[PDB]
Amino acid sequence: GTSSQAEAARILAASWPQNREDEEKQKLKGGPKKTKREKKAAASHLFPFEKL
Amino acid sequence: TKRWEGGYERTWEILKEDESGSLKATIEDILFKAKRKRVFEHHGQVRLGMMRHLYVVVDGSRTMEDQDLKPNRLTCTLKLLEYFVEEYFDQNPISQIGIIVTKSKRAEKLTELSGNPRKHITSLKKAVDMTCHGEPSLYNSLSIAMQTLKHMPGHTSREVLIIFSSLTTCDPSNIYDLIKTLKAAKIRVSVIGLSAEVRVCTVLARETGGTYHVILDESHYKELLTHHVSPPPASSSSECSLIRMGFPQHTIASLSDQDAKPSFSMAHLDGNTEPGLTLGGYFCPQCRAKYCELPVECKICGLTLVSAPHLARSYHHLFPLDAFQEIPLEEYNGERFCYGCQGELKDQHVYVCAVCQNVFCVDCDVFVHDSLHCCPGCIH
Amino acid sequence: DELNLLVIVVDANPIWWGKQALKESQFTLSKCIDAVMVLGNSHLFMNRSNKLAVIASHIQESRFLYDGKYELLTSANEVIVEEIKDLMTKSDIKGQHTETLLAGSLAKALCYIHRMNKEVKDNQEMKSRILVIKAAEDSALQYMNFMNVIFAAQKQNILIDACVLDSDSGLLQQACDITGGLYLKVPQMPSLLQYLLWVFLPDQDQRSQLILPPPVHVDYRAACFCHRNLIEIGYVCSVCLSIFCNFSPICTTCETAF
Amino acid sequence: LEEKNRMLQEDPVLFQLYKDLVVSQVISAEEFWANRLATSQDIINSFQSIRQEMEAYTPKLTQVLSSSAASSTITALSPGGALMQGGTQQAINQMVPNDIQSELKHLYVAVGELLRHFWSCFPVNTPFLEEKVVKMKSNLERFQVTKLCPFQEKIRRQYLSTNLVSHIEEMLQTAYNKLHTWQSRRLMKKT
Amino acid sequence: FTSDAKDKPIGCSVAISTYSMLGHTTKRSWEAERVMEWLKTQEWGLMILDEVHTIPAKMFRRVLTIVQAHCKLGLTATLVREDDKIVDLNFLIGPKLYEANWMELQNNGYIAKVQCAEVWCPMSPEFYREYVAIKTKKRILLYTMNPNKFRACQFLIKFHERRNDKIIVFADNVFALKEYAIRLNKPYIYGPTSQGERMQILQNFKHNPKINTIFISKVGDTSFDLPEANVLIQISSHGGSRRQEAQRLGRVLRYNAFFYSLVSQDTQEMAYSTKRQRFLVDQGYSFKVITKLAGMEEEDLAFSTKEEQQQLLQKVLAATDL
Amino acid sequence: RAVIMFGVPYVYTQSRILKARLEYLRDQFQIRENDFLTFDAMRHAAQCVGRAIRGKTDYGLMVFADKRFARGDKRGKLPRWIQEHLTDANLNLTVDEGVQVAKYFLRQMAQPFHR
Ligand SMILES: [Zn+2]
Ligand SMILES: [Zn+2]
Ligand SMILES: [Zn+2]
Ligand SMILES: [Zn+2]
Ligand SMILES: [Zn+2]
Repeated sequence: GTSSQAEAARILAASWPQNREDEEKQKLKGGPKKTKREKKAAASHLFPFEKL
Repeated sequence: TKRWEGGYERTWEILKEDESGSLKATIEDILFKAKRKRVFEHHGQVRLGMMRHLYVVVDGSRTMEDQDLKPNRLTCTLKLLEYFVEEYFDQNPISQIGIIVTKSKRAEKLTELSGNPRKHITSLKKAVDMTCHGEPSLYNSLSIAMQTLKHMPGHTSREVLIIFSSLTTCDPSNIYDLIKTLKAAKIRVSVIGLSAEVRVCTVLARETGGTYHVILDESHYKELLTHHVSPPPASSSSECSLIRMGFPQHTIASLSDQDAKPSFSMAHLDGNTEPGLTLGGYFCPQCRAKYCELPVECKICGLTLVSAPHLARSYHHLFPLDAFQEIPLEEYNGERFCYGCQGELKDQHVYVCAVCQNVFCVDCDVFVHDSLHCCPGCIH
Repeated sequence: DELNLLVIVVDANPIWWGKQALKESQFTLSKCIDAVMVLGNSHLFMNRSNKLAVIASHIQESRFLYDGKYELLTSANEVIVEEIKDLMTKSDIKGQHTETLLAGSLAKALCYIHRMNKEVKDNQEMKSRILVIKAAEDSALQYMNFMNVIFAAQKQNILIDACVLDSDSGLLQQACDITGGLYLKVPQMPSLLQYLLWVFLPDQDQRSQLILPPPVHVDYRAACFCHRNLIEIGYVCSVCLSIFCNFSPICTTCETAF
Repeated sequence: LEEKNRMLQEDPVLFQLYKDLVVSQVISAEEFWANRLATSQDIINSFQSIRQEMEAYTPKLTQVLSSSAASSTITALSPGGALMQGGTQQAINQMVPNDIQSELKHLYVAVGELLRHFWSCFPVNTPFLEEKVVKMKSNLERFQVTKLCPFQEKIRRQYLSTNLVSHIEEMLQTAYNKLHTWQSRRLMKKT
Repeated sequence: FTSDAKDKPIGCSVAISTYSMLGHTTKRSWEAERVMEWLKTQEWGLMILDEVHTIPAKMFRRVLTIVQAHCKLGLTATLVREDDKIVDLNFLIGPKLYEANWMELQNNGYIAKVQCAEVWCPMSPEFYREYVAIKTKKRILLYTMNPNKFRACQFLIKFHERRNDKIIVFADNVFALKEYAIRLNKPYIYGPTSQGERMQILQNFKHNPKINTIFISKVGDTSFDLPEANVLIQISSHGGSRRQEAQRLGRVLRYNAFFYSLVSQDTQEMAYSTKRQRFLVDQGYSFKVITKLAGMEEEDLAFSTKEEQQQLLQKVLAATDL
Repeated sequence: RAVIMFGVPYVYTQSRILKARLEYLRDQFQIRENDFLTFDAMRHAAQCVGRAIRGKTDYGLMVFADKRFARGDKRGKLPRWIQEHLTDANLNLTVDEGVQVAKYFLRQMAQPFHR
């Protein structure tokens, strides 16, 4: 059901590599990017499905 | 015999040593060999040009619904046509583009022949969501193009581009008579098909002096359009071709001055949307009409309004910069500071201009021959 | 990793500055040079990696001008003062030429910027801009060279800012508009330094943050080939795109080309 | 008659233009559908004077700027100042309400059509066009008196800060000056 | 000479055949026997071997001893092999003559610059308990049929179909590939199907906009005529077969293209993927690790709820090959 | 550009003329009746389909609209210059895949070539 969908999503999308990555992001830069060069390099090195 | 069945090449034999440490100097020459990899020409092809009145004919039959090019032929065709219009107006200052759409055995003049780039792009974007019905009629589109381009001056190069998707055309009359009429009228017709080669298109292109091509994929489509972008070569001196055109100054209006008169743009008045009531814009030198875009021919007095920098951007082709004489540093008896960048001359070769006899390093010589296109010493 | 290069072109035409001195006005060439030096010192103080270049234009040629205060600034100011003294004192009027060689100074500035760009390490981007202070009248004879310089600057993405003192120059307006620079006319000459520090001091990235005066009415009058005079309506050849003031049966340029 | 009426019915803007030109006696209906179908050695003296002045040159620190000059420059560069005029027709979208705006657009279209006809007649290379240009000038004057003068009175009564009339006058004044210059040149050829 | 048409190999200039036919230890066909007798009675010039990496075999080695030739030229793309038998190839044929540099080869633009990705998926709770419970070779299906890996594969398939890229999905353990492919209702190659069906499927895969994704089960692990593709997704391949992964990567190059490898965390597949990519990192490729898929929950995917996930346990343990 | 064969063209067995020749070939030249009929049919088909290629620059498409052509005993009766161009990939393909193959062939053959 609707509750089962939410439970499965919570179990899957955040099982191992989110319980620390999300916490680090909450304790991260937060503000704007360092330079525009970093953003361009990140966009170049990111996959097409990660830029949408 | 074969070239590779002889002796094996030893490319490492080039380097040599005489003082047990001279190899560095050799690689220095390699560094000097690294530069000057260009022909000192950003284009290197046609050094002149000629005005073009190009017509783009777009098929609107059911064959445009084919999904050979994602999502369909019509969408990719219109996207590449927008790109082609932008590039064509970028590389041609005083050219004109008209758009005709063939559909249901009829031809409709989607956009009149003009030099405005924004109008054509908007028309194409509106036509993206058109309905594809019927079959194309090359005869009607060619007749309309010939009728419009018949009265154009002889010095202008009259060109018609046909994007023929469907493999069949309905001709109300014989088309070879029309082809002979076009040949007598000196009209260049080029066709870029999408499915396969058609005999009539090949005959038309061969007889009218144009080029006929068939699309392999979207990349080949873009390559063909880019090839069509380049203007045709022109004679050294053909006729008395001159055209009266103005140069509107971009005068903006400020409330600090008492000469701030708001005015509606003449071009914006013709649109369905509310015309822009801006502070100011481009004023016609003849009738003081207000316009927001350039180059746009004036609707009132018929004068053409052209931006001077666009015309001046191609002047370096008329007066190419002569190559500087490469002189070794030891053989030159003079100052060892570059005339352009004031840097110390340490390279093995120093370039000296033939007119002002000034010394330029490798970097300054490359910069002058590639971008500046004018010798700084000769300017003074 | 942010490097800013500022090249200041100083219109050092002797005739205009001599007339200004004879006017006995509150503004002289000495004050202009002092304001330029203060602006350069401020630019160097903005960041360590900032690079400064000063070029003075004259009727003859273009001269590369570059206790209790900064050591590098003390050395920098002395060199500029020595160069400007050497240029003006040894400047002898030999000929009837009066127009400023503004195009040549801009070409030298572009060459210097190109030289400096290569010496920069690949990890850093050298954002370069050119500031021009105009004192004498504009020269219509160097229209083609000036346009070529503008196009070369635009190709390498170099901002050109004009600081007109007395008479507006259409060439400077076109350079500012094409390259995206700032064009400003000084209302009060003695307040030049405040205008320079308030408008032209920030870099392009900082100009987005700040609010700046809107661009002035830029003109685009073309220069005739056989007159070298600005015109509004003229005849343009359809082959070589040359511009003529009056109709001719045959194009001179196309006849020249064979 | 029936054919002509339907054309105006399909385009109410043209019908309003037709009324403003034919009913108001500005133009006849016959002409309406016709178009539809340096110095002396003082320079050397100044050069020598500036050379002497700059021979003994010393940098200054206090003399470069003053507090009053900086304050005045900031006031000029402050928003609402001379260089930083922030109004620039601040509420022109809401000022001169759309009722005036529609009339202004109609006047612009009429002036554009009349001037397009005039400049199409220009240049006058045949004696037939000589009378056509005179008739066009008369029509322009009649339209101006009929529309702009009441428009000027309406603007003065409402005290609009925008000089909408001035731009239209500039085009008409330029056309009148061009016609007068061409007539003078024609007179010169006959002398 | 492959016992299909027998186009009179007797008296020929150029002969083409395959392994496992010249080294038969059993009774041979009458015509094939005469062809072999004729072939073993004359010298050969430039005997060319394809896929030389699998030369050091029990029966493939004697092939070079069953024919007489002057020059033996071997060609391959993946010289890496287990059992350290590549050293034997030094004297079986000859020395390694040329080794192309793949990085500079793709820098010239003649080889597609494939953006390698190693994106792993966490083990679902309904599966990790069974994975740690069993050890006697029955755990392969458990991490092979991971629901999270299934969702990742489905998302990648849908994305690259929306962007119109040809997709080849390699998947060993064809028992899992059955339910992996029929769930999405897409063509697949079991391998023991037929000759015509595979050929026609591969032929219509390229020039058909409607279908642009195929599944291969260890069949494409050799030099075939597979058409050009931009996306390759490998799931549950062999253990440490660097040759297999290099061959699969070779089917893509010809960022123009990019290929993904899906593995299950905290399983032997992680170690297998780590130990099988060393040949490619020696060749110069880098495997970016992707831990989150953007827009995974944006759309609906299979195994959304836990009910079907726990139902999958019964059908994946239903093997019971005892 | 395209030559279509709708079924294997078999001569009519009536008139008692073909059967007399079949009997004579059977009892004199030991020619199989089925083999001779297939030979005649494929000979006529190849004769009427091979006229679309006249000259090196000329190109054309040839399609057979019958599953019986896929059988080996009838493919073997085609001339050798057509066998090698008839790959085993397209021997029983449906209409849509045949259309796709024709489109691809024409698109790739519309490009210019050399001498
Ligand atoms: Zn005008
Ligand atoms: Zn230099
Ligand atoms: Zn020179
Ligand atoms: Zn002139
Ligand atoms: Zn010319």
